[PDB]
Amino acid sequence: EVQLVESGGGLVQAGESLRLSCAASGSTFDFKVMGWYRQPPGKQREGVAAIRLSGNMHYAESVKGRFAISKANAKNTVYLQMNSLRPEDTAVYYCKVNIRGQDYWGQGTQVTVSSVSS
Amino acid sequence: SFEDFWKGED
Repeated sequence: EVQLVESGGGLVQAGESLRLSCAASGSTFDFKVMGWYRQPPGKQREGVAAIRLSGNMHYAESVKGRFAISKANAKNTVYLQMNSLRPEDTAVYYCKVNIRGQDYWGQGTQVTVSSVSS
Repeated sequence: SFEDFWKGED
């Protein structure tokens, strides 16, 4: 009965930056791996970035270099830095965690990037 | 794949 709480999303201008937050909840047990997937409208869901408890991290090719995942100081909490956002980054972003051998998924938070900029 | 990283042991 682990609960994911995703925050930081919303409706943003092209070229701006955004940080998502995800806190896995209801466990005293550190995760093994935690990260983000995303679903562009009408497209399949795809992994974005993941980080293991050791700090070892993995990025999908479509975002590698543009996004950065990290461990917050808080128990079972990770951040996704999304820099230089573009309309193709528009998507539902889903947090996922693996704790004690079980995967848990968040409800997802929208990140929408208009083509208009500052 | 992304899923190979996800499932892998640390």
